[PDB]
Amino acid sequence: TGALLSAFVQLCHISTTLAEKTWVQLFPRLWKILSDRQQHALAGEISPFLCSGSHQVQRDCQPSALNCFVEAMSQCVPPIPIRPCVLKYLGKTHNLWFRSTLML
Amino acid sequence: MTYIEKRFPEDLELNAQFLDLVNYVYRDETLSGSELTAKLEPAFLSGLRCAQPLIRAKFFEVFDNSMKRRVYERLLYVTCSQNWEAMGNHFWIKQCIELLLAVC
Amino acid sequence: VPPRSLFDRATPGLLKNPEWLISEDWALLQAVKQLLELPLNLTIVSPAHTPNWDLVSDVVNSCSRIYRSSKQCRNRYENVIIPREEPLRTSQIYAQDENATHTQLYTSHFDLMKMTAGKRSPPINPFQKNPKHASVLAESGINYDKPLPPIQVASLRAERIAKEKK
Repeated sequence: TGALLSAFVQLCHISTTLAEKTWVQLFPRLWKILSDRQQHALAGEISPFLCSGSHQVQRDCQPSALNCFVEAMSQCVPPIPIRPCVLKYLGKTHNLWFRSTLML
Repeated sequence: MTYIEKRFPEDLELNAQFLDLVNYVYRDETLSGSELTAKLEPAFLSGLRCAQPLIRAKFFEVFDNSMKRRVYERLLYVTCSQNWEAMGNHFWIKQCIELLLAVC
Repeated sequence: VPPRSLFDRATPGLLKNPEWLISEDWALLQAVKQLLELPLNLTIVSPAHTPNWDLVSDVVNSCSRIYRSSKQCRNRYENVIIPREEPLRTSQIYAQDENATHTQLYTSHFDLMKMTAGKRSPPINPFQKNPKHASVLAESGINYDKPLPPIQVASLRAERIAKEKK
């Protein structure tokens, strides 16, 4: 299996598209295996990371990293805790308009 | 770190040389120097996101061993302890994919 | 400084212009407090949670008064808050001091100006069949008193087209 993952990663490197999708489709898979103790803390600390202050240079990035990260986070089963203010901020600043509206 | 990559982006030779220099600084003589690594975070990140595969590999091999081989630890790291501001309009989530798939 | 290193694996918290209204000021203070960071030094352990000044700006300018949230004001008024928070505390001045009377008086003044503007705005059988409109038609050569049926008008149009063709 080690020969598959290395080449998969080297392939995701060159292509920004169809690699955003890999994160969107793999992060919830990781969330599924995380126990309640880990999931609680991770969801409680993700919002500070969704803000993460000066992590705004992606504001002009077409596939902004925050877009993919919040998409993956919302595509999980139990992700209840997320602030609506941060949701609106991400929707306005980043290209998360309709996703943010659907979540809200 | 500040000027060599700004004024000579096309001449990949001196860029690779500087990246090998910083990789050696990070790899060898660690017991002696550990404060210099604080300011050279942008250099390390740039060398990690460079377009050359060998440089990326030798940077990731040292970026991975610095953390425990546990999915939860790496997730917490990338979510609260790692600052992606120095990356610069980069799709850094592919480095998260690297870190999450290498521990498998 | 402690033996810190941004490259290390330190993973903490595994289990842990118009005047400013006091309302929007407390809103700004809370938005900064909701960034999960302390005002003692605005880069706490888990340094990835840097201060999002644009976020608190967006959260503040949604208050009563005008936007008034440029890159400068957001930092300036927080730096003004820090001294008076380290007198009454901002939370106390919000809960105290006629909690909702300030913004409500501001809005009442706005509505009074609205009504004044809307009020001062401006509000905004002599049958005469003069002979000029009939004389112009008489000069044109058509009788107005006798209504020509559409059939005769169509016949006249056909005759005119025939004359034109010849």
